[PDB]
Amino acid sequence: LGTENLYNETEFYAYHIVTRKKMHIGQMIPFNKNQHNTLYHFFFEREQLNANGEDGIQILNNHYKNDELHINNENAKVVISYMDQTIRAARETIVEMVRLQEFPEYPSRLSCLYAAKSYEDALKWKALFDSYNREVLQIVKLRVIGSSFEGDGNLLPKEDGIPFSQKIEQARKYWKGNNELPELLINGEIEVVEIIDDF
Amino acid sequence: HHHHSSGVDLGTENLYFQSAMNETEFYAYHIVTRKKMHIGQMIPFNQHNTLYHFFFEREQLNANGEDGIQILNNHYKNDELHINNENAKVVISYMDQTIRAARETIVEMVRLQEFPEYPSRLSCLYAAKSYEDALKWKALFDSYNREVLQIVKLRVIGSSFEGDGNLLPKEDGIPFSQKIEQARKYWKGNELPELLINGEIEVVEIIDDF
Repeated sequence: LGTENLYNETEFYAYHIVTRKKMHIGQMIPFNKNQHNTLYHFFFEREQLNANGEDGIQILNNHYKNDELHINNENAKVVISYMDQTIRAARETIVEMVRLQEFPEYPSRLSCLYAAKSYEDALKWKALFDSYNREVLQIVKLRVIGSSFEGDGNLLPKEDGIPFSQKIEQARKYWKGNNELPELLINGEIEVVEIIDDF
Repeated sequence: HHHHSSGVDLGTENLYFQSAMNETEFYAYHIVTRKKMHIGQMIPFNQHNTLYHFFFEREQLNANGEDGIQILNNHYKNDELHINNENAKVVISYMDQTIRAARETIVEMVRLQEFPEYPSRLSCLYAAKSYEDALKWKALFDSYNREVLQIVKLRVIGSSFEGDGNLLPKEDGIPFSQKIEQARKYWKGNELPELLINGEIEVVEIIDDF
């Protein structure tokens, strides 16, 4: 009392497959202050341009003439890559917008670590990475003080050209939840408490 | 989050005690292009607007029922993308609408993040601050071959935001993170203002029938 600053986050374990760089026990991974993740940098920050510094939109409009669109080589490559990146960025933007509207309590897919609910689940995820030839360095146990969301990636909007309003319905179903094999979103303060296996 | 309850409401045992301190009442000016309005007409704003419908709901497919993305992918072969006629028109209109929908989605997301109090561009009505401003918007509409049927005076009970549209993300292919920065500038944004208005809207005067 007579005081000024007088004034949701739980403690739990999760399992994480390391691919990028090896983690050590006691390592902190902060997603408590809206830090951007690798997924954000990849779909929101990077871009591809042709040799003249033009992006997909610029190239498409430069070439649309006589109601015909004839693009080749690097120009076609830049247009397609631009479309693939942007539809994927739109996906994350729509999903994030839906979370802010109706599910503000869950971690953002743009500001979280991706993990599994159990070791068994981590092993199943590992089996999928392997069948895809995705290098796995470790499987690690994390202690979290923050929040999580168990999601079904299958429920996310697709990389198709359907109307945004239909993509919004899909994001809504994603956030409502499934069952299958969950992708856990986690945020807050994350500590590596154990290296289960070091491949 | 927390909100202040009025002393007057304490002790009552009703559930819906919402409402007032945040309402404004003001006049605005509106360019009518869709259908003529009349004196004393009321408009309601949890509702999507025409911009949401045209950018988010509407779509154009080819004769085979394919959207712009499917057409793009199924024509990208051995380093060539050769599209003709209706297929080309569909891809172009798809890209056109989609970069606009993306702009509106990014701007809405940022509004939700930082300015949740302002009206949404996806449900609001658009207005001019003064009759003088409405006239300049009108000349702009005439230049771009979109006929204005009326300039009407509105009385609003609700809220508004005075925005500078030049600050919105553009219809170009820059990275979304840069479009997000632009959306922040927009919502902060100190020209010829475009007012966003929501709440209870009433036509109190038809200044111009054209």
